[PDB]
Amino acid sequence: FSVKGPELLNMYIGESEANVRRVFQKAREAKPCVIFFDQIDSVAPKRGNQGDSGGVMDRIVSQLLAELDGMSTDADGVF
Amino acid sequence: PTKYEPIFVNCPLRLRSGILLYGYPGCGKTLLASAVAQQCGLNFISVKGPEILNKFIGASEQNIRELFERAQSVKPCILFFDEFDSIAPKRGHDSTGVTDRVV
Ligand SMILES: Nc1ncnc2c1ncn2[C@@H]1O[C@H](COP(=O)(O)OP(=O)(O)O)[C@@H](O)[C@H]1O
Repeated sequence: FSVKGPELLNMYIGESEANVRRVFQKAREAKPCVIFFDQIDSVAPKRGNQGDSGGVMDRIVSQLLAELDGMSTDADGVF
Repeated sequence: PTKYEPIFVNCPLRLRSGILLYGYPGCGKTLLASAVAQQCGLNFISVKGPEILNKFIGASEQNIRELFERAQSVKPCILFFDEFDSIAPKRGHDSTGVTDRVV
């Protein structure tokens, strides 16, 4: 169950964090799951402070890296 | 100053409050800050210097005020600056870059 939709970054509401959280909750559902990242535009930060004001996307990337691997559990299975 | 509360009520002079720490690169600095936060007598929030140095003129300075406006709104806080070298202006006066604005 790959992402397949990272380009759908956000609405005008700052729901992107909730969206990515739901993505990883769907990940935790069907625990043996591997998430493929298209790695296009939701991976924006080249320098972390110069691309597109570091706005919505900077929060998205911060959340993504924060939750990417919290050493949760082996049984989690999220690759 | 907090534990010995009654005496410090009599203090007629502003309490020493700021401390700075050099160190050979990364010899335990954020972890120390984290622990001194977790003593929990004070709340903690922190900024990492390269995060806020936007190219945009306004945000570059507005992001500093973003911290204080929240800190003053809650409680005594640490307001730790990591990577503070990157904010510091290297005593620059001629170029008058955005760094001068921020400092
Ligand atoms: N005395 C120590 N005890 C435990 N960990 C330490 C100690 N000294 C350094 N470290 C480790 O080094 C890092 C200290 O944080 P920091 O100095 O901010 O690293 P950096 O500057 O590279 O971000 C952490 O990864 C911490 O685990």
